[PDB]
Amino acid sequence: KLSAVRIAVREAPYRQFLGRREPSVVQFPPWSDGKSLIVDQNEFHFDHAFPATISQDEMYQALILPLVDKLLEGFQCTALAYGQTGTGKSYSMGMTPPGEILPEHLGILPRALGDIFERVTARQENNKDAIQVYASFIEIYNEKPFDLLGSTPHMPMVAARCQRCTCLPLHSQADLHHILELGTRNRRVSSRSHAIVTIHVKSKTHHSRMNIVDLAGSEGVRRTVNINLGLLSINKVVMSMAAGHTVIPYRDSVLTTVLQASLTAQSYLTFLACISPHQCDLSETLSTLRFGTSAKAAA
Ligand SMILES: Nc1ncnc2c1ncn2[C@@H]1O[C@H](COP(=O)(O)OP(=O)(O)NP(=O)(O)O)[C@@H](O)[C@H]1O
Ligand SMILES: [Mg+2]
Repeated sequence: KLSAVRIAVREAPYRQFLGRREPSVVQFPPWSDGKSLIVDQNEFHFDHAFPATISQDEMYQALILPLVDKLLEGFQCTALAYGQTGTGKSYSMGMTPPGEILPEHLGILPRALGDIFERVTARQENNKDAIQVYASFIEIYNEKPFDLLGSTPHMPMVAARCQRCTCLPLHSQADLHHILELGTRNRRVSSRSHAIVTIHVKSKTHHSRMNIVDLAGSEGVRRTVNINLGLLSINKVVMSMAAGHTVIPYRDSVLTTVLQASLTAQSYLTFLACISPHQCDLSETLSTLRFGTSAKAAA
């Protein structure tokens, strides 16, 4: 069983057009209490309903900071962003080289690394068992994993090598930029792909990890088990290992295969659904909000 599965939704900013910025199709009622949102007369209830006005910092301290504590205690954690293309999934997870953006725009990734490094260094006040931080960067393109940090980022990995990909040591949270830069210049991107940057925290006898998952939004237009294979697999997993058991379908997809060591008992899984405020994307927003409902239900 998974220690906890949380669902969060973040409304994308409304792009003004010729100075005019129309109202969002997404609504947050006075009783939302930071957990519910109304769309198309449908009110969805989640653990976190963030309006486009929320800042990176506020979204991080509420949604991720908690997980950092769990990671340092030794638990496996995973934060996954999914949703329609252009809704700020990449922006929110912080997949772009930090030194290239402004502080108030930094995403989860660098913010989490700052807290991890701060608390780990906080253990120097009482220098005890040595600790080491690592980072791995994996890309998924056409149901095939690619180690963007190795010397063969062009060669598709195997089911075994996946949980063995290269882990580069991090002495300072500032080493992040390097890792992200190298990975970007090694990725394949069909022309759309998923990314997984895992922050590893290891001791002489323990290995905990925090997976930052940045799913790509579908490419093109859709016709007027019908979405991301990975998404379906995670729910199928959570549900499976959530009553009986006995063979968890980690092999149903590369995503659940790569995150197999994290999608275990007492681990943590958090979804961050990104939706568009535009009306022309209603069909997409509802589909995205409904999956999250399924995910929640899977318990
Ligand atoms: N809250 C925000 N504040 C300021 N800019 C934002 C915000 N959210 C989204 N953007 C901008 O919107 C653009 C797209 O963000 P992005 O994360 O790449 O969408 P995306 O979901 O990753 N697209 P895709 O990879 O095809 O699914 C970038 O310029 C972001 O900086
Ligand atoms: Mg992206």
